[PDB]
Amino acid sequence: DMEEDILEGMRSQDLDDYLNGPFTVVVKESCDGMGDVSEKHGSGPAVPEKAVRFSFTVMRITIEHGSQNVKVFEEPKPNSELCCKPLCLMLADE
Amino acid sequence: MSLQMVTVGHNIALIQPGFSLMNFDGQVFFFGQKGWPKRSCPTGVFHFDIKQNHLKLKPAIFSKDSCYLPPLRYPATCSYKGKHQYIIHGGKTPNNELSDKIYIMSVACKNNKKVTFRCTEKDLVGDVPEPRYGHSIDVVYSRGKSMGVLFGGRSYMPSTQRTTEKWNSVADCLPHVFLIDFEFGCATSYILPELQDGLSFHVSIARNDTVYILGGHSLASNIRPANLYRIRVDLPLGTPAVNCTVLPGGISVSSAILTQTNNDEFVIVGGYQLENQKRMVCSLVSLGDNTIEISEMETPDWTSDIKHSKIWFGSNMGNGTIFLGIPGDNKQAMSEAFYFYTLRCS
Ligand SMILES: [Ca+2]
Repeated sequence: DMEEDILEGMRSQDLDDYLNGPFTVVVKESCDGMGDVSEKHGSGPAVPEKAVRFSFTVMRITIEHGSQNVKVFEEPKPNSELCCKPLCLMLADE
Repeated sequence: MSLQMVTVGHNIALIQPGFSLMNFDGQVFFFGQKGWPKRSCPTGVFHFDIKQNHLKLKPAIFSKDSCYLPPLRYPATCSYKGKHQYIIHGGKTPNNELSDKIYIMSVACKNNKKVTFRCTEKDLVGDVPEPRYGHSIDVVYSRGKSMGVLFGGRSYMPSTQRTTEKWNSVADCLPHVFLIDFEFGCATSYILPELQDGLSFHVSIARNDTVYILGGHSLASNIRPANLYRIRVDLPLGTPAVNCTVLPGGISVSSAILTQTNNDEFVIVGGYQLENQKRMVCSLVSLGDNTIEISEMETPDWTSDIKHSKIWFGSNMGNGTIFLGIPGDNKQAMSEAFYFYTLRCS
C-alpha cells in the first residue's frame, strides 16, 4: 500500500528507481485495551463489554547498497492514530 | 437427592469450569484456579471448607521439597490408595498448552489445622502417551502388584497437520489402552481390536480387576455411543495381558460426575444427553463380583434456574456429595457470574 512512498524514498536518497532487495522492515508491535464499547441506548446499564485489539505499525524501512545501510522510509508521526493498522479485534476482557 | 444452595466468600472468581476436588481424610481441597498463581496464594491449591453452607477458600502451603505445579484445567485424576495420594496427569495449562507430566500429590504434615502437601512429579518412559485432556486414569491391583490404566481422550493436531488458520483445532486421540507403572515410569501401549473410535469425557469405575468405561463423547462422528465396556485385565509375573468385552445397556452420557455412595456402589449425576440440550435424570450403578447393573434413581428436584440454564459443571467432594455450578444470567445484569449448589446423596 506504501508503494510510491518507498520509490520516492529511494529517489530522494538518489539510488536507482529499480533495485532488488533486501530491505529490512522494522515493525512496531502493540496490543492494548479499548475500554468500553457498549451501545446500550438507555433502559438500564445492560453490561460492560470491554474489547481489545492487536495492531502493528510499519515504523521504518532500510536498505543497503553493498556496504552502507540507508534509510529509504521513516514514518513521521509514529504514535499517531492514522498509522496504527489493526490486525486482530476481539470483544474480550483484557 | 437433597439439593442445597451454598454461598461463596470473597475469592469467588478462582472457580472456573474444570477444577479438581482432592480428598484427604474426609477433608477437601481445591485445584485448578484461574489465571496464574497469585501473590496471595503462591501454590494454587486451597482449602475448600464448607460450614453452614457458606464456603471459604483458605490457602494451603506446600512442602520443603515439592514441585510447584501449573493449574491444570481438565486433567485426569484418580484416587490411588497404595498411604493415600492422588495422581494428576496431562491437563491444559493457562496458555492453552497441554502438559505431559504425571503429578503425584500427598500430604507431608497436617497439624494445627494447617496442612502441607508434598507434590512431586514423575516422568513416563516406554510408550509415552501424547498430551491430552478429557481423558481418565485408573489404577488396578493384581497378584499383589499394582498397575495403572489410561484410556484416550482428545488433543490437538500433531506438529505436521497444524496450520495457523486452524491452530486451535482438536482431534480425538488414538483409542489404545496404556498400562503405566507408578514405581518406575514404564508405559506399554496395547491396541485393542474391540475398540473402534476415540472417546472423550467418559466415566470410569474400577473394582480391583476391571475398568467400566461407560459413556463418553465421540468427536469425529459427533454422537454419544451407548456402549458400556469392561476392561478385565490380568498381571502375571512375566508379560501383562489385557482384555475387553462389549456389553449391552449403556447410556448416552458425557461429562457426567461419578461418586461413591456406599461400599462398591456409585451414582451418576447429569452430564449431557445431546449436544444442544441437557441431561436431567440421574443414574445408579451397583457393582458385583462379575456383574454390572445400571439403574435410574428418583430424579432430584431442581431449581428453576437449573431447569432454564444451558450448561453446568462440577466435581465430587468424596463423601457422597457432588459440588456443581451454574453460570448466572447476564440478562438480569446483577450476578456474580456463577451461582452454586451442593448435592448430598447420603
Ligand atoms: Ca490503554
